[PDB]
Amino acid sequence: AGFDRHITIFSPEGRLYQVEYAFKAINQGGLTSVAVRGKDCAVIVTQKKVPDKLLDSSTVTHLFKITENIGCVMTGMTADSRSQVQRARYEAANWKYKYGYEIPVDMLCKRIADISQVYTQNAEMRPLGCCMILIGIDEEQGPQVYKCDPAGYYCGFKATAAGVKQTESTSFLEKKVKKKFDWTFEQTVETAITCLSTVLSIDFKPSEIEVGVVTVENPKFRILTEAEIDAHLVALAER
Amino acid sequence: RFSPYVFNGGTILAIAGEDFAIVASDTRLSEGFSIHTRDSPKCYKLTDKTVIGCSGFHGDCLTLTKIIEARLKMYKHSNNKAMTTGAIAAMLSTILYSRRFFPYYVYNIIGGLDEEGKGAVYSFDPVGSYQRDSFKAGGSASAMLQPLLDNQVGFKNMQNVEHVPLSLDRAMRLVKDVFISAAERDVYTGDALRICIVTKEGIREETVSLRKD
Amino acid sequence: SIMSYNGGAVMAMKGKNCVAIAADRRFGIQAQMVTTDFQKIFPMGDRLYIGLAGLATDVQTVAQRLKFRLNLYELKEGRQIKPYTLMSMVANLLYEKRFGPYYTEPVIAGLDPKTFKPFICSLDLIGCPMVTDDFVVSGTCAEQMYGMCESLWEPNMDPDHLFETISQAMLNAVDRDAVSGMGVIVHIIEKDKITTRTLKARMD
Amino acid sequence: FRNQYDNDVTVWSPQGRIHQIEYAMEAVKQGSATVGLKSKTHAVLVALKRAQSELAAHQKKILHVDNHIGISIAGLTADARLLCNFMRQECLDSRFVFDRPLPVSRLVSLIGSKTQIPTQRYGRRPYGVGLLIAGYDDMGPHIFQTCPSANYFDCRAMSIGARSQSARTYLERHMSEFMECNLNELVKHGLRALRETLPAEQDLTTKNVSIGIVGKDLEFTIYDDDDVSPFLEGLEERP
Amino acid sequence: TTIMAVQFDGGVVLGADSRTTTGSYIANRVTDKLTPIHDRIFCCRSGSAADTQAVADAVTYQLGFHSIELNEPPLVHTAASLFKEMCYRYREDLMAGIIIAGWDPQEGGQVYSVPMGGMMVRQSFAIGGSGSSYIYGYVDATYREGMTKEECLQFTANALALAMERDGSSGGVIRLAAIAESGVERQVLLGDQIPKFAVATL
Amino acid sequence: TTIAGVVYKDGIVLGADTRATEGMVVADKNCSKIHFISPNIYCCGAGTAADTDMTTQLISSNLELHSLSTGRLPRVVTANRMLKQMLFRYQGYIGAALVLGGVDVTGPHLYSIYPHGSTDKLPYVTMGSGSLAAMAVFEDKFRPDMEEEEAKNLVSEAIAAGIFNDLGSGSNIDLCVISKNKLDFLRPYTVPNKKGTRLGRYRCEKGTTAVLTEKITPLEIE
Amino acid sequence: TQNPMVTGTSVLGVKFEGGVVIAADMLGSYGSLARFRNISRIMRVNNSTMLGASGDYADFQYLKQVLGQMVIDEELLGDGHSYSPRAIHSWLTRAMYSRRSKMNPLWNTMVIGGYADGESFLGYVDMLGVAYEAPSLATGYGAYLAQPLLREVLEKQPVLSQTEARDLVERCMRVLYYRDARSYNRFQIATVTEKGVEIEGPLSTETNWDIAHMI
Amino acid sequence: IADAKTLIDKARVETQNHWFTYNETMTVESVTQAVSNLALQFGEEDADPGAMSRPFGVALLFGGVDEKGPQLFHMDPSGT
Amino acid sequence: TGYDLSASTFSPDGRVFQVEYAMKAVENSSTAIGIRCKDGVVFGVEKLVLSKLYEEGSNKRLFNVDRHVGMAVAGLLADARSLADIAREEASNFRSNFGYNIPLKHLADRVAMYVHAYTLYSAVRPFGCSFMLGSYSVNDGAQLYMIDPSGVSYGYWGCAIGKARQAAKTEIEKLQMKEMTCRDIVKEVAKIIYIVHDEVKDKAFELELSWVGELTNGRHEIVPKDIREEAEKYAKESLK
Repeated sequence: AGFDRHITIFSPEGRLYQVEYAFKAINQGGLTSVAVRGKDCAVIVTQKKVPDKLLDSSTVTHLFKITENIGCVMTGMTADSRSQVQRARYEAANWKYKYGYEIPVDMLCKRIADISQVYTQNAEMRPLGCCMILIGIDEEQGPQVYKCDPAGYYCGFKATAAGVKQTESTSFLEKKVKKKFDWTFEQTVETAITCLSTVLSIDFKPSEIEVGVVTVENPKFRILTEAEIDAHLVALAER
Repeated sequence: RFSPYVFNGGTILAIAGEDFAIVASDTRLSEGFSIHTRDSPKCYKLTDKTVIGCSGFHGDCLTLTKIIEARLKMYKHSNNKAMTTGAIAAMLSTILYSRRFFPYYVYNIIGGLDEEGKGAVYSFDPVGSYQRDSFKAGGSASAMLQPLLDNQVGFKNMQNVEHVPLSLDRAMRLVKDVFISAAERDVYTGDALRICIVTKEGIREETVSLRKD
Repeated sequence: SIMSYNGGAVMAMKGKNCVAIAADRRFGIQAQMVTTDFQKIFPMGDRLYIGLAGLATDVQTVAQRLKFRLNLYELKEGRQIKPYTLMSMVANLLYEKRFGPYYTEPVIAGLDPKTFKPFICSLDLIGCPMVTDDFVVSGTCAEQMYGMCESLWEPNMDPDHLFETISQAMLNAVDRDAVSGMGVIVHIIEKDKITTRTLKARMD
Repeated sequence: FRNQYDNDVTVWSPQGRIHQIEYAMEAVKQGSATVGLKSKTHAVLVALKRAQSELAAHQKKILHVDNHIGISIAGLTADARLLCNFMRQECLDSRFVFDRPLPVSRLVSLIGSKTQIPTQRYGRRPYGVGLLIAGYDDMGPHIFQTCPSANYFDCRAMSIGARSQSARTYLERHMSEFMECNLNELVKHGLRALRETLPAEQDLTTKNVSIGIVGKDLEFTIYDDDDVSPFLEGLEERP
Repeated sequence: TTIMAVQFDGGVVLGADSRTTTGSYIANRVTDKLTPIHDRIFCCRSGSAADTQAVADAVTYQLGFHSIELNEPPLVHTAASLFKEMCYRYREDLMAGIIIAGWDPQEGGQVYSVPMGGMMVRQSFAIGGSGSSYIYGYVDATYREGMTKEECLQFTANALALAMERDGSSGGVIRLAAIAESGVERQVLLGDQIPKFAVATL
Repeated sequence: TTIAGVVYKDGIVLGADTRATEGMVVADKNCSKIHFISPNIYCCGAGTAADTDMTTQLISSNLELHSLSTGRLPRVVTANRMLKQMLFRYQGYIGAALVLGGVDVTGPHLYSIYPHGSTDKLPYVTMGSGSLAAMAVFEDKFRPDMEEEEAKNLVSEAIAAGIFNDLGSGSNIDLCVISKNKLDFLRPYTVPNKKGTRLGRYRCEKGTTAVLTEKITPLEIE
Repeated sequence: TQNPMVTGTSVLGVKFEGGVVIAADMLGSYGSLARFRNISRIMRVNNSTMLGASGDYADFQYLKQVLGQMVIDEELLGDGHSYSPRAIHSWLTRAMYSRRSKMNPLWNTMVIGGYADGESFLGYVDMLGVAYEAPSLATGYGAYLAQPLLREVLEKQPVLSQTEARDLVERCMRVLYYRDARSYNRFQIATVTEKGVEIEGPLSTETNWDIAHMI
Repeated sequence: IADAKTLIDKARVETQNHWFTYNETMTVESVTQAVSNLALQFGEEDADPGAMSRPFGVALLFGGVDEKGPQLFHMDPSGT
Repeated sequence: TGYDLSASTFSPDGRVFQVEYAMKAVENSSTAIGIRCKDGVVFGVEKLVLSKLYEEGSNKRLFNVDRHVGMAVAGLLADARSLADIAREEASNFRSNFGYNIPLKHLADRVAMYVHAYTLYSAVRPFGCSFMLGSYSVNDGAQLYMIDPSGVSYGYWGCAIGKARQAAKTEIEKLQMKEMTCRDIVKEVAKIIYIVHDEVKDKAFELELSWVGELTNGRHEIVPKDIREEAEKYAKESLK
């Protein structure tokens, strides 16, 4: 072989194996993230696992705010994830400075994704092993969810997942979208929690999940407080 | 608007001798009509056998002394010997020319003992032309001091007078007197005279007091 | 002015299915004529011509440079430049030196490669394009020529009439300017043929 | 096999060790021994020079960085000449800028930083000279050693070079006496310690010993072939 | 232009005239020189409009990026320091005087003045621009410590009015803003609302 | 050059004169000073003519790449910022003074950009040599919430005031009306003044001009 | 700063036995307008050194920032070494000269005052970079007015006591308020002693206006 | 022979540079140190592109009469 | 298998081994512990004395990165000194541009990003040092942050790095540090440092203790020798 081992070399069947190897890294983290888009809200939920009691819970987060109205959940290597978040925050501000309006979510995914292709085509660097899902509200098109993967693909999805149980998570979400009932904010959050819980079989407690929401009524990305998460979790159990 | 130079004044004198070299200078730094300090000797000891005297913009003199001092150390490390007076003179010539386009306003005199053991005085123009000269006066009072040294040390325009090699004593007497005269007629020179005598034993510094304005 | 140092006059006029470009022929340093045969109109195509007046050095350089760009364009695109495109390419060349400008004011006159519609346009030192349906003039004697042209020009002129109007206008105009003159060359471009005639003018 | 992991400074070994840096450290052992000791008032460097042939002169093992600092090289001479120049220029710079002799400790930090850059980046080999730096600054006499690895240590006494364990052993036993020692005693103690490194047949001679002394009143001076005679004469005979 | 900020306990009242002039022609009679650098940090801009508008936007960009990364409301002193560096580094090329005022939870209402040349001085009340010269006396006499926010709004209005009448460059409506923990309340005073002081009427 | 713009209830009307003057001679009439930045943004320019043409063109191009990528019609603010930053970097050496008008999702926006990079969002703006004369008409008659026809009249009257009052301006008046729904580029909105009839025919008959030499080269039409 | 903008005038210092005292007005004047009246033109570089400045406040503020970090860096190093008053003076001389060479002068003229190792140091650094050390230093119009009073006391008595020195600076500050337009009544006095640098807050000068009625 | 030609050239320029700067004749030792410094650069010590990567393959014996009298210094590809 | 040779490479299973290999380097170094209590953060390092010849109070593994923040390092010392320099430069820049003492959380992030960069490129090896930074500011509070060779940065109420990290964490875990005051913690840190040290494998250790907090007026400083001595006594007595 030797077809793998450099991003630039293409396999005899044209597969650029190193990029594929990176997608494997996201799973190595062992955490899954689910995002679902409602009629008026977009929610990102991720599993928060704190390895040691000593670690401060507040510091460990996979949910970051790219700009006041765009929020992202990054799954993969933790260090790579932080690096991409900074680039996103820089890119988001650079758009406001140059063009005078807040970057549309689609354009942030496009810029971030395009940066990833450069890594995929240039020899020295390694594709960052992280996947970022961005949630934002665009006035013209309502709520938006976009995912950029280490390859540079930037598709936008009604609902999506990243991590160890992504395939299972996608199936659960697919069944729920096919039986479309539209989603109110509560349902959008409930669907997300049920999906993560069912795929992981966790039966989550408020501490284990971090949930972030963007709504048309309050466009700013907010990370829900543990109490707010508990309220939704309690309702799910009650019904 | 900003003028990069000011005349900080001062006068420097150097007298060579068969075995001794004397470099002497005022101690007053004056900007404009004001006297910045009355104790700023303008003579610096580069090495045991050499003293540099600088007059002009003080800021240039401080930088040049620092540069020459550094380069002397670098010559010592690289060549494992002290720079001779002749070498310091040539190096200074090159250093000064480096800024021919934005010049150092310093009139410099290097006085010291040569390798043969005789005393040598090297005088430099602000842009670095260097001449080995038996006696030279530089600075605000070069005009006043140089003629006297030429009559007394060089026996010029004197008929039927014998030529006697200068002695450290006669020269110290002469240096003290010429500076006394300049203090009286040059506003810039005054306060005190530091006379540095370089002989095989080494630099010896003697200070005499000229009139405070 | 720097423009007045070498001196020049160029004019172009639009008739019906014909264009005429005419220019003076004197090359002089300030006041001394050196040559009476300077070329200020250069062919940039089968039926497109450019006229440069201004510092002679610039006239020669901008023409030589434009040809480099044009020849490559023709080889690369395998097509003759449409007249409006040369104007744009020239404007880019001139604007590139917006600071330190080439001191030439060009006039471009031609027939469209396929339609054969006439095109006359002029550009300033910094490269500002002006397309006019009547006449365009550039040079030291511009004021004199503008007046002669405004009165004499009539719309839909036939080729023989166009030659007579351009010749009368250039001849009378260069007469009232000291630094331009010593002969005028009129090139007439019609779809079928190009006729270049040198007029008889006061050599003073 | 494990031939792999040893080719470059940029490859970490499976057990956390960068082998090339270690291989570089081995270079100091190849060089002739040098011993440095300190007293409350003076710092001394003594070296055992080696000669290519009887006709050839002994190499210079002690070099003067500045009036207050001097170094003794053990290892590749080339790396030493290069490092010494950097050190000399850094010292000259301090006098021009701040008109103060550079604190000896600060210089060693700078030598460490310059030395580390080769270790992390592909390209230049790690410097393979081991340096003993001795100086008197306002804080006091100081003796520091620098490894080919950039790590530097402050020492009461140290010997770097071939068969230097023997010297370190003598120095440790007689160490307490050194602090209150007179200069003659301190150089004498050092000459004995380097004697241990020498093969039993070989003896200290005026030709192979170089002594460098820096102190509150003494500018660094390298006493050489005929000027080591005062310090050597007082010494006894091999134990 | 006359720009004036005064710090009341718990916040700042910034005020400015609306006139921008090219020569003796008033190009814009309703310009807003009080701009929001951040949610609770605003700057009054006096000096060349081009330079002020550029520096203001660049600081908005820098403060915003910093706030998102530090995940905290930005400090008014930080904004001032960013303005100070730009104005100092490009002092030769920039002709701008900016008064930066804002509320940060850490230090409360703060008014900082960057005069042309790049100095940052915290001041209890800061006046800037061409019209400021005429009102230096009114402010010195009128300023009393511990004025209420409403008292400050009147103080800023009267001061800006006095300058507007005596400076040709100053003029137009008075724009006044009160920035506090609660939020920014922006008010425009026009015509009769602008305070009027009686003329000599000999 | 009188260039002027107004915000009507649902859009912007931009007006400009059609005369380009080199020194004190009218180099050209029918010059076009309302440039196209984008389908929804049109900008009128005054000042060094070349600078206005090139700057508008570069921004028109950049905005096209931006709109194509974003997939949405360009916003007026983007046009202003791109224009201002470019102008600021050049420090007034590029002497382009522009009135930028457009309707975007936010609504109708009109901006005036001075050569040094200053910008003003204003209900009515006039720039150029005749700006002072035009401003007078606007100050006197601008009313908020004007209907489109009234606005076209105000902008026409103002450019007209400049044409008659200022020496530099003069020729036909051009109005461009941008509305959320549509753009009408009304070149020759009005021809205020026309050249008088040439009473005498001075046409030269053939043979009037002597020719020393002639060469006829036949182009091969094919 | 090719053109000075907000500037301050006269910082005076004299070396008492056991330390140096430097004093400064607290006014930054925008060309004849006393725009800034509580600015402090004296800084504590380190326990052993203090610097005061006359000239563009902006350039001083930059120098404080650069010099302060240089001091902070030495402290973090924690080698027990520290910058002497002389060293800070040498650096400033090289720095001001460098900017003069680049024809981008720092307008400030500064006094570096410090007591280390039992020796007091007072030094002058000009915008063109002229530097010297001397017993008493006055920058600004002070050189023309205050320095003559200070030098006379010093020539007659070379060594002065802290009380004597503070009194002299108060007297010299009084003259400067009386005969220099750019001066302001409020001044700060700071003294480097073996103990450290302490800067007194606004201190004001009693003024005799008796000659007015004499007319 | 070829790498020698470069080293002999650095030496010739350095002796001349010393005359220009210091109006004196370089000692044999300094001249060897000067050529040696070039030889040491083979290690990629400097970032300059124009430095041979390979160690020089020449050994030079430099002999001259200086202030210390007749002296012969030997230089090796290492640069010692 | 060539997957582990470079950090640019990714193993077929998704793991970048060179970074993991770098993390093993820290385990080679001696243990260092940092505990955050209400008043401030106390850091302790067991500094093995390799030779009697080396001077005491030298070869420090605790560095002051700025007036208010202190860094304790474990791992290849050379890299650590270099990382400390990067940190000090970053702190200076934040003060120079933003005009105030760097918030520690930001400092950790900036240094981490620098550390992460080395992870991506193939020219440079991952840094081999794991370090802890701590600061106390009245507004911010007491903050302890630890950066792995990977560039992961997290805030730890209590943290340990080095050979005995696992053992130390168990001891640190039974401390109820949040309630405890700074002076008491210094004794506790010492007890843990003594417990983890293995006398048989490591001949001898000198405990180096540093602290930042209200007591130090927010300046990271080496613990005064009187306090250190008292703690070392408390530790030996507890070891029994």
